[PDB]
Amino acid sequence: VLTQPPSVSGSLGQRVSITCSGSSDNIGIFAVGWYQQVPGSGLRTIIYGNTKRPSGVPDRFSGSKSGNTATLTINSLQAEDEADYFCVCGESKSATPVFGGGTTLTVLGQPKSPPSVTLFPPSTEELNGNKATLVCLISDFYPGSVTVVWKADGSTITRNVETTRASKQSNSKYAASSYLSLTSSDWKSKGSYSCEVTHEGSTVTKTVKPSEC
Amino acid sequence: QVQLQESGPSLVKPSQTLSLTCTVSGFSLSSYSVSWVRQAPGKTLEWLGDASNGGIIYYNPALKSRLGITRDNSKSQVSLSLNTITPEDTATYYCAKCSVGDSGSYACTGRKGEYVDAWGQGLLVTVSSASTTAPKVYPLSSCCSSSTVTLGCLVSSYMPEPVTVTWNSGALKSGVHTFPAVLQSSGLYSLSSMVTVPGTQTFTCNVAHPASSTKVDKAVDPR
Repeated sequence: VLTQPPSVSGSLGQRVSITCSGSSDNIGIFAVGWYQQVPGSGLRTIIYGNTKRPSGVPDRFSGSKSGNTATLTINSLQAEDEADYFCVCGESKSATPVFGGGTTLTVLGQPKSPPSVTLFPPSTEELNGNKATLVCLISDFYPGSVTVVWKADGSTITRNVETTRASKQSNSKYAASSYLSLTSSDWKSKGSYSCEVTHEGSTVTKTVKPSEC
Repeated sequence: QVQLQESGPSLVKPSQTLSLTCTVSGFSLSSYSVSWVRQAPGKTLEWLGDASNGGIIYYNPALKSRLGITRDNSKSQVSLSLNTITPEDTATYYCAKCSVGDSGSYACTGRKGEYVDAWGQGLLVTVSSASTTAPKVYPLSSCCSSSTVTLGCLVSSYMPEPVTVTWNSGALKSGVHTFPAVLQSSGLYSLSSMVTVPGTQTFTCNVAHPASSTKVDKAVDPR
């Protein structure tokens, strides 16, 4: 697998770049291409063979490669360029193509906004069924990416966490939610749980304590 | 106008066989290779295989024992079957048309040659063992600290989408924020709706689930 940053921001009319990184087994030897996936829509081939644009792709898109890295460069950024961008490369060892994880590009079009976080503990009614679901609701953030970290008594929790992708709100900011699904015994077996939502380096955290609810 | 369209079941049970068909238009199928790619709910792209215009079918070796890909030139269709599925096969499935010419691209087949120049719409297929299931509705409250209490309802464990949520039969609209659903590892969806309000007012969420012909009203106590 190749590595590209999860997200990037740019300004209208100006230049942004997205770099994809691998090893001398893929990017050093073989050609790299770039796909554009526009929100709630399909894939579009932007670049093939390191530098080439298929017919109909505007020339403000360009590709390049140096060493074990490849780069998609977009000049004169337009709103329509907001998309997820994926690199693709050949692999010497394997037979398949390999892909980067995708870089989500935001073209800044409204004020940046931190997320509001509400964390709900499990209900008594749910605890009566011996199940406990903590609900973390995240709203009003812009740009539309956050990362969610769950903690119990200070330790990071990964299992039985389901987090949605961000989705556009009707006021053009973004929302998401995250669910921690436990049994009632698990829930009672910790002193405190926290939902920690980070957005552009700043983390917003909410906490619930079983002893208090 | 070059065009590719995936079709097949959008909901499949584990251990069954996922079968998709790709129907193409605006080009001569027999003249071009067609690849299958899939994208998991949050993850990256995974190449499945290619039905090359020479008659050779290339498979992702990690999935070869589960994959089948065939070509039907006389119907302008390429097909994919995937057996012994598990929830890990939930993904949006794409067929894609390759170029014709020796670039230095590996995107089409596994090997040096053509790139992908046109993408199908993509078909989201959900793998879940669950049949149609009405939701359980649980009240949500922040009773564990400001002066404006936040309430909600957890619409838990239903299938399939969608549900609709209102509060006080639609009389309460400002402050309501209903969120898109999550698909849990149980194979069922859940979503939450939240209301924030600034002393005898009561709050009831009305959850409707058309597929199971169910409507649930749950009173939420703003203690």
